[PDB]
Amino acid sequence: PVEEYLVHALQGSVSSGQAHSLASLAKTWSDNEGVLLTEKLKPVDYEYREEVHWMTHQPRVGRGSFGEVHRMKDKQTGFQCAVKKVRLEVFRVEELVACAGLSSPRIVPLYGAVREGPWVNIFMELLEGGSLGQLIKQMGCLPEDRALYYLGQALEGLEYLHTRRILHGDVKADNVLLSSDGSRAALCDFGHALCLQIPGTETHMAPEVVMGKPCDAKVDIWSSCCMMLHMLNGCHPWTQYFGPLCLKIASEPPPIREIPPSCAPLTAQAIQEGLRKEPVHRASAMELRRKVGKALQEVGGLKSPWKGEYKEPR
Ligand SMILES: C[C@@](O)(C#Cc1ccc2c(c1)N(c1nc(N)ncc1Cl)CC2)c1nccs1
Repeated sequence: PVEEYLVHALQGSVSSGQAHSLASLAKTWSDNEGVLLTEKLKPVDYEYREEVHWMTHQPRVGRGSFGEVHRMKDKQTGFQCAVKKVRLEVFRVEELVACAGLSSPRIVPLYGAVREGPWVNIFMELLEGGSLGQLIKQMGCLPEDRALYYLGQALEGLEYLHTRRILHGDVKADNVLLSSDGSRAALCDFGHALCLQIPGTETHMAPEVVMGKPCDAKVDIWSSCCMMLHMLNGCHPWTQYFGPLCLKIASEPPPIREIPPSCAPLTAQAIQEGLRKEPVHRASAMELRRKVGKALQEVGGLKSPWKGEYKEPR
């Protein structure tokens, strides 16, 4: 009714506004329009067009699975951030709706979203430490205490999301970004998200996902523990032993055989409680974050350097 009227006032234009206005407009995304949420990205005469009001980094390099994430500059403000390009035809409303208006240290801030032609350009804080995925490739694999430290932070983000009945849907190293000193980790990429009451990465898929069963917040927990194994071992679960990986996840025992023997007992225990095949038996974000918290205390806290020495994968 009035929502109809607000939406009309937003269509056809790029404006500065609040998270709720971006959500409402987003819903119409199944021509240059959208909403910018920070003072640092500013429309000019109803517009925000690539290579006119904003420009991506000089020689076009990119991050993400599809090389779709870029460093960018507002031409007027000079402010630097990041953009994820999503194809309009494939844009999921939920990537913005389950995202806009959140505010947590453990979740990457949304800066706005603008439609231009066949593109939905989603803007966000540029996290300069890169992704946890890049770190793992750089370092070979992570020390136990660093792995726990980041797993806890990811879990705090999941706590925050789960309380709001948002499923992340693709929890993994590649989707955990780091500040420039490595001390702050945050969840990004809500391209797979779903609001509770296009699938994630196959290796990190929970059995109930793979089997087509009913899914809740607990899927994120399983994914996060697969990510933990990725951190410790320097490779995804199921890689070493296995054919289509989605068949083995359903039938086979959880990949707890991949917990390194070197890990401390409570680290091992925690990964096991997050890798229970049945969701009822699997730990919640709150439960697991607490365990992982003491797990990190049990190995003397965070001590190892963020970029220490290389360590060979398994
Ligand atoms: C739009 C969104 O769905 C996203 C995203 C997204 C997806 C993949 C990748 C990134 C980002 N990356 C980075 N992204 C930033 N910002 N800085 C540094 C990096 Cl290395 C690399 C890989 C959002 N996620 C969270 C709030 S909006």
